[PDB]
Amino acid sequence: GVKESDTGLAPSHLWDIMGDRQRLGEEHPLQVARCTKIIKKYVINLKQIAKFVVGLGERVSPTDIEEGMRVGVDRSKYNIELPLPPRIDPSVTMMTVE
Amino acid sequence: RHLKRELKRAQEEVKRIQSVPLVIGQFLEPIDQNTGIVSSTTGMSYVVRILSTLDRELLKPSMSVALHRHSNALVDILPPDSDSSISVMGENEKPDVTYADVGGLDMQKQEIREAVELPLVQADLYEQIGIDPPRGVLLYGPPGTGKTMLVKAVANSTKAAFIRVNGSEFVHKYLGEGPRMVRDVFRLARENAPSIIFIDEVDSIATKRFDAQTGSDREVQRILIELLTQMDGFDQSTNVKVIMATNRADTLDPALLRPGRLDRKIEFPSLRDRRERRLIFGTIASKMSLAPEADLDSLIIRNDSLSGAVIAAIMQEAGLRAVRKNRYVILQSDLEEAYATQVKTDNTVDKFDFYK
Amino acid sequence: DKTENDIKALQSIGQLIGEVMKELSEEKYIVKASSGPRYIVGVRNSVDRSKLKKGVRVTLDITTLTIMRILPRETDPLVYNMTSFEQGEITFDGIGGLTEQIRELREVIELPLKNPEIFQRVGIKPPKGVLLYGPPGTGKTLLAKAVAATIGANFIFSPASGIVDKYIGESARIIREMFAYAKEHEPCIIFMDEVDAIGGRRFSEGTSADREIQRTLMELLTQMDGFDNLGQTKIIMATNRPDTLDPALLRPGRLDRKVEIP
Amino acid sequence: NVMLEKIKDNKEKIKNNRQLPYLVANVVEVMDKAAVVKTSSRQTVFLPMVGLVDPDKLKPNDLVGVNKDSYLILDTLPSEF
Amino acid sequence: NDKVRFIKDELRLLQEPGSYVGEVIKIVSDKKVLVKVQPEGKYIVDVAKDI
Amino acid sequence: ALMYGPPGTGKTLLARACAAQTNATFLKLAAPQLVQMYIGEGAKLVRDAFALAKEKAPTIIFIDELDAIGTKRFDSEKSGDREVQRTMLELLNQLDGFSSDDRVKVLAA
Ligand SMILES: Nc1ncnc2c1ncn2[C@@H]1O[C@H](COP(=O)(O)OP(=O)(O)OP(=O)(O)O)[C@@H](O)[C@H]1O
Ligand SMILES: Nc1ncnc2c1ncn2[C@@H]1O[C@H](COP(=O)(O)OP(=O)(O)OP(=O)(O)O)[C@@H](O)[C@H]1O
Ligand SMILES: [Mg+2]
Ligand SMILES: [Mg+2]
Repeated sequence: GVKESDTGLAPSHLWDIMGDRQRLGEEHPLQVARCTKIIKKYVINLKQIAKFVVGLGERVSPTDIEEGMRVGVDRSKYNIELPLPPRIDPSVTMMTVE
Repeated sequence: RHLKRELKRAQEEVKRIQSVPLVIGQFLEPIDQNTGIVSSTTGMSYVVRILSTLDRELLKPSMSVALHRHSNALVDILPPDSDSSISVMGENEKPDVTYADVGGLDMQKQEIREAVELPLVQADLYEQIGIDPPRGVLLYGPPGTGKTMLVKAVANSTKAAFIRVNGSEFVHKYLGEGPRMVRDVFRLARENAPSIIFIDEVDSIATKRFDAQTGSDREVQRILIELLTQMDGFDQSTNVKVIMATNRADTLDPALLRPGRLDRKIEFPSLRDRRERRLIFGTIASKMSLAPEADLDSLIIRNDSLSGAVIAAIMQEAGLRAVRKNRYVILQSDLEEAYATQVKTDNTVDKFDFYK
Repeated sequence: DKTENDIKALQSIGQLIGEVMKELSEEKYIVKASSGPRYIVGVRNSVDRSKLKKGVRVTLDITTLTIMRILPRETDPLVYNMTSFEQGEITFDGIGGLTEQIRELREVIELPLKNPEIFQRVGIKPPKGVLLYGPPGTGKTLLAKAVAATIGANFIFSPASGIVDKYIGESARIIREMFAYAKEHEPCIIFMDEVDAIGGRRFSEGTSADREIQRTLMELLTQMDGFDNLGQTKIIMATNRPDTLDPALLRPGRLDRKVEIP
Repeated sequence: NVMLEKIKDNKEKIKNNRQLPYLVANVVEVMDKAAVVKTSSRQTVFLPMVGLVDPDKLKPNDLVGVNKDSYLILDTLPSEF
Repeated sequence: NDKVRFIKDELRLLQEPGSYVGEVIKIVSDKKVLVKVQPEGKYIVDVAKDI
Repeated sequence: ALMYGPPGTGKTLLARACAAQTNATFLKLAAPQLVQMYIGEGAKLVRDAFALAKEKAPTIIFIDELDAIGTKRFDSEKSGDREVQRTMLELLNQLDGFSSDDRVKVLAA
């Protein structure tokens, strides 16, 4: 075929059936946001600049949600799903980890 | 014959799509008589069908237009005078200054009357003789010589539409709105021609240097390209081009001062000779109540440099000080005191007089 | 009464605010919405077509975008924090030792408010614009503080550096409001402290940060005196040192009195 | 006995509307009973305020929640920085 | 007749899906084109079969 | 109060003792973090820091190395920066009396 190919076209057949199960599941998309204030409830800010007060996901304890932390929220009614590792600057200083 | 009646009745039905609400676009340019290009005020361009039986003569010159919200179809047209953020003043906001309040600078008065006034009243003279008409007018000079005050006078006399914009109305906060201000302002002039556009200070928009990385700069570049484009489109109208002032001359973009755009450069001096100084003192002092003992001739010799705005301040100060003494007139004691303050001009020989 | 008030409250719904950009016809006006898009909207039969003209601010149903009612003019939240300030009173003899500068400041601020008939006699146009400058710590803010609790006119208090915003030209909109607010409530005073932040020198070779400042400074010049003259609005500047102020602002006439406090 | 049943019945309908999540705003002005809020989606709505959330608490610029489905002042939010 | 067949059927054509203006940045040999709608980003999208 | 002297005499140490002993609110701030490259985002941070200090009152704001908000002595016509300048002058208006400077003490080192 050699159109929309980027692999050895042998492990991508099996990968093709695996991606159908991930497309049906909503592990993604998760819109990436960041916390601004924990309210003993959270004050989330989206990147498209519009702020929301959200609840809590059934995936995670509230112990793991911290100040300023990057968090993924639902595509629809915004709810905190998964904590993420911080820092968006890493793209010059990540290049020098030897 | 029966089909001529039904074409009328069946044409009332497409006319009933025009309804509240509508979203406003601006007809950019044609590409067919059944399709054109619009640019919504949302920031999006669209290529949409035109509605049958609409004026194809009036769409082409950039005009505001109506869209139907839920498809962006071009269901009808709006007037050319409408949807203008900034409208023609003059109803009663026209300033009170006139050529009589203005004093000296007689050379400048003559130039600008020849640059702005004579083309409107008599276009024919310029063609006959075979000179190119001075088009755009530029005013530079060091701050406070009466650049704006000479333009106030001109707003009264002309009896032609007048559109007055600060240079900061063009910087918007949302998007593409800078380009949208320029496009409106030039159309509005052409519509109620002949017309004068005045940008009080154009300096920040006409800057010489751009980083072209920060968003802020990338948005000014668009405003400045549009101004240059429509400055050449202005040609072959009754309109006299934009007249604009800046107290800075080193920072100007030289892309404005190429020929065919801004042509005539006016100068306003800071230096005042002895004759031209007495002329300014004469007009301010004729309004005010003075003793006949006081005399302007005593003043003019002392300073060898002074400008029309420093003189304005001196008269205020002599007339403010007259209130402390409680004197109807400005006595020559007040006039002298007020002269020595708001002059200075000593930084260079202040204590370094041994250079002579 | 309060828990039944929530049930009835949920039947109401917000209304997108706009302003009348220009009367097209008596049936349909053009309104610009605060969200952004310009619309052509209908009218209610209750609303007086004679109060709907260019400039007035209206509200819209979000269902139909049809004019629901007239609204008075609304003061931005920035300009409300600037009037909020000033608490308590400081005596006007509690400033002492500078009794001469207090009187030269009243020649500009107190006098033309009460008796514009005296300045009409001589024939001179009243002075506006006062520049306070002196060594740091001499009391240039104390003088302005005392006189703004005393006089009784509406008083906008503005840290010069507190009106800069990140977004493009948002700093332009603020300065226009302050003069629009003041022109409305008049007689009023606008006082700006430490005006080196935005009265900086010319530059035009520096970064983009310098180029944004140049745009608010260019505007502040044409707001004091352009075509339209201020009314009973008086403007007081305070600075640590006048040397680093742009020459177009310092200029006699634009800020008439230049009071030195020793 | 009837006053205790009124406050439990109306509270089941307040708790359904108070459901998370909900947009954030601040109050550009209280007309003073009206609140014009400027939402954090950068538009402006006028509304006759919810009489449960007092006009006393509200001073310009303070944060309030707003029900995203239909713009009502749902609650008052703690000030934060 | 060309008129009246057009007027009646015109209402169904005016419920348009809209259109956009991009510009060809570069093509690739999958028959796809990279075009930029100006306010937004860029899109890789295929040509209709006919052109 | 201001602390000035040779490096290594323990100006930072002394402030650290004060933080643990007084059981007042201790807001650590570093003067170069305050400076920000966005246009006027560094000014917004000064006002937010003193506003937070009103709630938690009484407070101590300890600023380190005030050399990042440097000195105002420039006025050139070619460049001049004038960024560090703006956020320094915002800091002076919070040290003034309009803002309560009686609930908030400042340790400068
Ligand atoms: N020839 C003159 N006759 C009478 N008055 C004058 C003359 N020149 C200047 N003035 C006085 O000086 C004032 C200042 O003038 P103006 O504000 O127009 O200066 P400008 O050139 O616009 O300065 P800027 O650089 O600030 O724009 C005028 O309002 C007027 O009262
Ligand atoms: N002339 C004065 N008489 C009495 N007290 C004074 C005088 N000048 C200054 N003070 C004292 O100084 C304090 C603050 O001075 P102030 O803030 O007015 O100085 P400043 O010139 O405004 O400083 P900056 O240059 O930083 O703006 C006042 O609260 C008062 O106690
Ligand atoms: Mg001018
Ligand atoms: Mg240290």
